[PDB]
Amino acid sequence: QKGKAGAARIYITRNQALKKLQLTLADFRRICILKGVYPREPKNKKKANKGSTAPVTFYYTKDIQYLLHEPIVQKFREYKVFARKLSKALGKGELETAKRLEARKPTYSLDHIIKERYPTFHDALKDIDDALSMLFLFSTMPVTDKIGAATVANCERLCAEFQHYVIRSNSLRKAFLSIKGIYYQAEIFGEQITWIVPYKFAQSVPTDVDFRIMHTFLEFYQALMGFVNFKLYNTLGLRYPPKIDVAKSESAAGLAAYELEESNTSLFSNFTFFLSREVPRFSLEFVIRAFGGKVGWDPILGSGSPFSESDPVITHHICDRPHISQKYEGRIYIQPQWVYDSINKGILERTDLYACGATLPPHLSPFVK
Amino acid sequence: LKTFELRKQSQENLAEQLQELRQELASLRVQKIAGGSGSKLSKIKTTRKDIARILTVINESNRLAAREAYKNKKYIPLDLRQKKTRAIRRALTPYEQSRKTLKQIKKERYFPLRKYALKA
Amino acid sequence: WPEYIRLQRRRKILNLRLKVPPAIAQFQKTLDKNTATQVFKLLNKYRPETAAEKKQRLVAEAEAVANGKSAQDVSKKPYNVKYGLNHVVALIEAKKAKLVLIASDVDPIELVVFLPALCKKMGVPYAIVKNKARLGTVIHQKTAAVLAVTEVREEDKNELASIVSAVDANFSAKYDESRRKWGGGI
Amino acid sequence: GAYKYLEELAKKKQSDVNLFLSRVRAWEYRQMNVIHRASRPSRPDKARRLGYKAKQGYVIYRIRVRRGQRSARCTAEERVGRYCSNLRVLNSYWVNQDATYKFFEVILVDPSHKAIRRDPRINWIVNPVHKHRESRGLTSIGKKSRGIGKGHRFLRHNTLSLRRYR
Amino acid sequence: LTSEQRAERERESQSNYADHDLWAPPSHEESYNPPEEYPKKYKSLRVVPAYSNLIKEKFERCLDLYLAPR
RNA sequence: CAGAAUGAAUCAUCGAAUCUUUGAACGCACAUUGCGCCUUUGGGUUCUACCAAAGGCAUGCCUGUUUGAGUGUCAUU
RNA sequence: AUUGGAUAUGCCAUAUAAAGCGCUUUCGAAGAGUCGAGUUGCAGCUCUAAAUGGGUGGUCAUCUAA
RNA sequence: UUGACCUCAAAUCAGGUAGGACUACGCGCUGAUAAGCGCAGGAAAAGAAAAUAACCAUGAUUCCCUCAGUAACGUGAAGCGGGAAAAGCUCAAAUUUGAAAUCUGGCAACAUUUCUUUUGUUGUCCGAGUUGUAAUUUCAA
Repeated sequence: QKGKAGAARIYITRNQALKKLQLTLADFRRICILKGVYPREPKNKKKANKGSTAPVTFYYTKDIQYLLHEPIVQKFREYKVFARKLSKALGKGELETAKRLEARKPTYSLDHIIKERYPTFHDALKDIDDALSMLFLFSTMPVTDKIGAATVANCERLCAEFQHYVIRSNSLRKAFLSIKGIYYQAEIFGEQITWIVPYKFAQSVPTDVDFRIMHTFLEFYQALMGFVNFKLYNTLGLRYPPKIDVAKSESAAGLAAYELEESNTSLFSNFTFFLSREVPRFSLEFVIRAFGGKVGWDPILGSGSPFSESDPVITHHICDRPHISQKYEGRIYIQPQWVYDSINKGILERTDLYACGATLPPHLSPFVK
Repeated sequence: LKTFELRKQSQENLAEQLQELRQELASLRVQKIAGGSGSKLSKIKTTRKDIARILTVINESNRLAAREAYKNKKYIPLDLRQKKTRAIRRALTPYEQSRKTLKQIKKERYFPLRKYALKA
Repeated sequence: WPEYIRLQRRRKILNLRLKVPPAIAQFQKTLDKNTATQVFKLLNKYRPETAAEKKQRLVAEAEAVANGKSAQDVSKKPYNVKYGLNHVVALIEAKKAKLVLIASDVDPIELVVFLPALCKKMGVPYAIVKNKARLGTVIHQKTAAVLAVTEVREEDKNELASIVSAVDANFSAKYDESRRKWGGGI
Repeated sequence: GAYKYLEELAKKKQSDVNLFLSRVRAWEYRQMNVIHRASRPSRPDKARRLGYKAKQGYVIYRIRVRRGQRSARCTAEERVGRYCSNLRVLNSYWVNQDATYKFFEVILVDPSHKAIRRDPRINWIVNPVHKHRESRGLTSIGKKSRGIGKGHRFLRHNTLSLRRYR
Repeated sequence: LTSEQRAERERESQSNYADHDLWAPPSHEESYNPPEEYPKKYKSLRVVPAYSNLIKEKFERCLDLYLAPR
């Protein structure tokens, strides 16, 4: 008698995984982003689906039963109880118990779910690209209903800490200014990691990406950004998390706000470059700090600039605007295409090639070979 | 084997000491159907008793490590409870036995049975 | 149908098809929607303090005493609505209550069946409102049976003299013959 | 309180109010089980007077009995006490009847509940001598049945007493 | 703990961001002025618009790891 | 009797443990002999197979927790 | 070695409290299909109370059930 | 759409609980006391008067002697008196209303033990409870 073992034993359906775990669709999709499980296709799906021929998603039983002992599943159901205690409080007009329970809103911990799925920190370094990219993704858009306004500050703090620690360790090696934005390819603790960052533009809601699924996926990426910061700052001797200057944050100093206090990397180190209010100086200062160069900026570009527009210490006062009426002597106005090529070629690129009012060359991919 | 110096080594060291003590006994019953000396039937006796010492030892290194595990706990399993008598486990405790109202607390701090005497 | 639902619609209808005595007949004619939204608006100032935040003011009262300060000498007599069946029967017999509120769904109906007769005799203006649980929400309870205002402060006395006049004029002034005839048998 | 009014009302058992609730509740009590748990006592005054405090551990049951030869109230104490093997019986009173069934309720107390056991007004029933009181005729109506009272109304000779010196 | 202590011992908490250590395709040479093919060619970085498909692309890649098989 | 000898003792006491299958007998049926289900672990170079081990699966009732159902009672500008 | 009620003594306690008895220009709540009568083998069935009332005994004495 | 509340369910949910054996002695059930049925403890039943008495009054219950083979109708008491032992009381019914003052449970600390096996205290969060949990009172008042 078939229908007891073979493929149909280890392989089981999506609906059956709802029956054997006692969850719903929105409950099942909620947890398998934090915990890594993806559908697995049999080599023969008719035998595995107990003779039927419908198109049906399939799962190992060794992971769907490994899901049973997870105490985070208890936190979700004990989040169901809370809102049916808060609505009991809010629905009976008692405002004060409605305030007293939201502070003790039950929150699970993301410690033991990052323990088992990423064993090695180097393996965690290998899978830190998409999480950091997502950390750099939602950190510049407006506040969304399903997205967390407080988590937006976490997205701002985690990416800056990733920017400050990499700049302190000079981990960034390759950088390309592609059509999408500035793709930064770094290498920390041996693992070479590439992260793509877009330009700060007037974005709009796409009305098609599930922000509910995004808020869950961002929460899975919020732990890895901090845990790596807990590891990288300990590796570099800095504070995890580093002390952040709110006054410099209110003045938009970037990595200068998050003070990294201790608890060819010199391609442009001998070049104190300044900037006007014509380009994305946030990544420009990150590229300069990763390459050892002193980064200046205009007051409109942001406060905390070590070098001003009138400062004669500007080695290469790069201006994205081709018309630089205040181009100082010794601060020749160049374009970011030369600096991007300088980050690509690893040497001091020709500022006369990609100058302000000069032809920018074709920027190839730094990761390409 | 002297049971006081069995407890001076960890649990796993009692572990590999367990089977070859059996493999001696497992081999020693083969000689009974083979036929041998009479002093090994004394060795039959003292290998079972030596089997029956380490098993006493290892079991008391599990339960005594469980008791240190279940300190301070409101609930402990059944096998570590009292086994006195069913009528003793399910009867009142002297706390609840000696619980009084507030009325019989007042009536025995202003009016207790004092000690007195007479004179014959 | 399940084993219990076919009872749950039938005891709904046997209260209708039978002869309701005039004592019980008044327990279905009930204060309306409108005038039962201002009574609970006046009461929602005089709720009893929630047991969690009575303690909150008690730790703030007992911390200054542990230093030497006090507030018992300047503590004015408190206010709230008065609830509980046995405390409100004695608040009517002593002519202390001024507005008695009777739930319309007390399960053993004998618990409140003497109250519209006691309120008629002692001269305490009364009304029968819906949903015992609605009273329960007022006083932080699951199911209340009755409430009573016995003393509002000088702030709402002028409001209370008006809202009672809505209670007599709609419940007591009306409903005067349906309480004097049998009900049910529909 | 309300229990004064609810005692004198519960005596006028045949009057129009006490008869209307009799017909109504006998209907609901009859479609329910022969023994089914209450959630509140139907007579919350008689229950309060016979011993029932409204705390955890006090369980109200109610049971119909066929009319028409042990006293019916006594069997309502026994049949509920055989349906609940843990609960200790306190009392059992009359709540309703009709031409074919008498309805009673019973007050039952959990002896294992650590709220009865911590309370010195009901702690006499945790003791093991009170095991199945309704069996031994040791309760409110099992005492009245067997003529245990005070009054001329309600082997000690059949053995010869042969002393040592006689 | 008194009434002020009811307040200030709630305030050192709720700061939980990794306070202990748990560990004890590429670009196709596409840019503003890519001359390999003639997407589009952008003369100036300020003239380059915003590629709005990145939100739908990154979400699709995120949803592929959890819903699409592998 | 042999037996080892030199903490012996079919010793005494006894507070920690062991207690086979049954039996109120309790995962199901029986008188043997079986039939199963759930979770965990291990095994033999596969948890696509197989086996084993370990922990659970009687009923009634009580207290509490979670999930619900009710053309059962109502409120929601 | 476990355990008893004590004696003395040390530290705690929280007492803004609780209790005995005078004194009352004041009040004083008391258990129901039970009691009770009729009637079949203390039970069954029919009926069904009251507040100086109700019970049992010689107008009195004595008690306070459900 | 939503939210309370009532009722009813479901859970290998959390913690508990009931059977069965002995039955000399105890208490009930029917019963030709015998047999059968049920139910407990080291004792149990009984118990602080809806009791006697007709006195100059006695004073919960139990048991022995006596009353006594007596009254009353072959059956067969009881009051009084004499002993042993003596311990009394707890609720319902009155509003804590100037404040549900009450309690189970979950978690965490502190102890503590016939005992790492026992038994609690304190803090905290639900929950029970105004259809009434504590204080007060039981007619002797």
